[PDB]
Amino acid sequence: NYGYQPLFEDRRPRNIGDTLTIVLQENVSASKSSSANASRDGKTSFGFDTVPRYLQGL
Amino acid sequence: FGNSRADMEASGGNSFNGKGGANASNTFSGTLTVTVDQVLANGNLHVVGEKQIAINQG
Ligand SMILES: CCCCCCCCCCCCCCCC(=O)O[C@H](CCCCCCCCCCC)CC(=O)N[C@H]1[C@@H](OP(=O)(O)O)O[C@H](CO[C@@H]2O[C@H](CO)[C@@H](OP(=O)(O)O)[C@H](OC(=O)C[C@@H](CCCCCCCCCCC)OC(=O)CCCCCCCCCCCCC)[C@H]2NC(=O)C[C@@H](CCCCCCCCCCC)OC(=O)CCCCCCCCCCC)[C@@H](O)[C@@H]1OC(=O)C[C@H](O)CCCCCCCCCCC
Ligand SMILES: O=C(O)[C@H]1C[C@@H](O)[C@@H](O)[C@@H]([C@H](O)CO)O1
Repeated sequence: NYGYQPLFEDRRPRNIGDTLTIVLQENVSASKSSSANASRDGKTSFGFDTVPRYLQGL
Repeated sequence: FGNSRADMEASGGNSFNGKGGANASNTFSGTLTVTVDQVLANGNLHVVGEKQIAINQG
């Protein structure tokens, strides 16, 4: 090979045949949450158990 | 009031309770290298990137 080569550079790959080292160190994490609620409660009462003579009509 | 004509007794109740709620959370803790798609008029860059990983069986 007659190609020029720098002395002080970091010897990065530059041509087709050059080799490079890859450190994967891949780490991905995704999360998703959702919630919903709805509560309704009702309860009504009414009773005499004793009615006046004048109110017995109703 | 000689008889129970005036004797009176009555009770009544009405209770109502309603509730509602909702939640929504999401998280993402990755790192992805993207490539510029185009340069906008103001200098903003449109970036698009994709990464495919085949650990095993998918
Ligand atoms: C937002 C506000 C808007 C305004 C709303 C207006 C009022 C909106 C309307 C509210 C009133 C409900 C109407 C109920 C009667 C009715 O029409 O709808 C019925 C179906 C229900 C539909 C209702 C959906 C509304 C939908 C909701 C709408 C809400 C908006 C059909 C029906 O008719 N069913 C019917 C049938 O059943 P059957 O199907 O099986 O056959 O026959 C059987 C057997 O009949 C009985 O026989 C007895 C002997 O056996 C006999 O006694 P005896 O003496 O003879 O012995 C006895 O005679 C008697 O009472 C003898 C005598 C009693 C006097 C004692 C003193 C009481 C004073 C008491 C004083 C009251 C004080 C308020 O009378 C009366 O003078 C009654 C008083 C009149 C007051 C007038 C108000 C002046 C304003 C005074 C104002 C005061 C100012 C401070 C006989 N009674 C009857 O005939 C029935 C009727 C005869 C009518 C002739 C009298 C002149 C009416 C003249 C005009 C009336 C027009 C309305 O009386 C009533 O109650 C009428 C009540 C009217 C109150 C309106 C208030 C307006 C405020 C004004 C406000 C604007 C009944 O049991 C059964 O009726 C019953 O069960 C009813 C039960 O009792 C009573 C439960 C009441 C609980 C509250 C409701 C709770 C319900 C809640 C859930 C929905
Ligand atoms: O003075 C009246 O009017 C009464 C007194 C009570 O006894 C009452 O209940 C009624 C009865 O129904 C008569 O049979 O008479």
